[PDB]
Amino acid sequence: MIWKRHLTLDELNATSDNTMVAHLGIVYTRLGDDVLEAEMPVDTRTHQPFGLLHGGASAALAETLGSMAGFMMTRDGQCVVGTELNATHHRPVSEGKVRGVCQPLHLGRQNQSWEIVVFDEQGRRCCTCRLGTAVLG
Amino acid sequence: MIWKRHLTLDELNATSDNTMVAHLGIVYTRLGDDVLEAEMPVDTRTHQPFGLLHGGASAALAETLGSMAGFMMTRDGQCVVGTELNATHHRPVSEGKVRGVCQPLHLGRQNQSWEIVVFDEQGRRCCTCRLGTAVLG
Ligand SMILES: CC(C)(COP(=O)(O)OP(=O)(O)OC[C@H]1O[C@@H](n2cnc3c(N)ncnc32)[C@H](O)[C@@H]1OP(=O)(O)O)[C@@H](O)C(=O)NCCC(=O)NCCSCC(=O)c1ccc(O)cc1O
Ligand SMILES: CC(C)(COP(=O)(O)OP(=O)(O)OC[C@H]1O[C@@H](n2cnc3c(N)ncnc32)[C@H](O)[C@@H]1OP(=O)(O)O)[C@@H](O)C(=O)NCCC(=O)NCCSCC(=O)c1ccc(O)cc1O
Repeated sequence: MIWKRHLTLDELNATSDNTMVAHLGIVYTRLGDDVLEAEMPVDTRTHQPFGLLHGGASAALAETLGSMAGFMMTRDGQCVVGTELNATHHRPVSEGKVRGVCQPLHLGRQNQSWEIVVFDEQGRRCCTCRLGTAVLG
Repeated sequence: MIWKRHLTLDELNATSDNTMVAHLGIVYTRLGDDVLEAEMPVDTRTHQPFGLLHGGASAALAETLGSMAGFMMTRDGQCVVGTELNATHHRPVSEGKVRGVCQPLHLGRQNQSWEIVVFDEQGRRCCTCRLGTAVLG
């Protein structure tokens, strides 16, 4: 696979401890050869004042996924940090939960780029994001 | 002021009820003639696994501010939605609060562009964001 670090879903959902990831109901749901996935609830934790999925929640979901993916691409003595994020909101989400699908675009030695697409519970694309990360040391 | 809607901090902080805005502990601290500002905690609620401020938290604060600012430029009936978000993470923050400052770059009839700068307690710029919005109809 692509990953340098080999971790289980249980282990991934364990780093979440008392952070924003956990705080937002984000759960890592799949780890494939070259893809990381997570789901996140659409309720009062992730709402904006009109009752729709807060665009900021999709963003945070994307930075989470890209960073964790970045982390699993590093050797034992390295850190990975999100440096650059962008996101396009195509469709509102009023109900259910969303799934984020993160895949590599560029896996460099000093920095990387990740794609994260966010789907609603009908598999409809609602948000496209890209995260650039920095590998340190 | 420039806002179509004459609201108050109290009015603004009331909209946060039962949303992601309240969940992240974000509170609007300044409503100026042409500036909106909110503060957000850097604690477990907004941390990432290294005990630093989660980049997605800064993003969520930015989208909150830009959207709220954008609503306040709408005549009754109209709605405002965030469409494009970008964010550059310049500096880590680990404790205290951060402050988001939102100002208009371009106020058009169907499209708006907002700048949100996020500062740490020393007043250093930690994150720069831009939010595109859509007015309808
Ligand atoms: C590391 C850089 C990218 C480059 O550094 P630069 O170009 O040389 O800039 P300078 O070094 O010259 O000065 C900067 C200041 O920073 C300090 N510092 C210094 N060196 C280092 C270092 N090696 N490492 C760290 N800090 C360093 C110094 O105090 C220095 O201050 P000054 O003394 O100069 O006043 C830097 O811009 C940065 O840390 N951005 C923060 C982005 C961020 O936090 N994003 C969100 C969090 S990560 C994603 C996430 O949420 C996530 C992760 C995992 C997961 O599973 C799930 C998740 O969701
Ligand atoms: C409004 C657009 C910008 C126009 O694009 P377009 O040219 O019209 O494209 P289409 O019409 O062809 O798309 C059609 C499909 O999507 C729909 N559709 C369209 N209009 C509506 C509608 N009014 N209602 C429902 N659906 C609509 C239809 O369902 C339709 O279904 P289909 O027929 O396809 O089956 C659009 O890109 C959009 O809504 N993006 C979502 C952004 C977002 O969710 N941001 C995050 C939340 S807001 C910020 C925030 O967090 C925040 C705010 C305030 C605050 O105080 C604090 C805060 O933090």
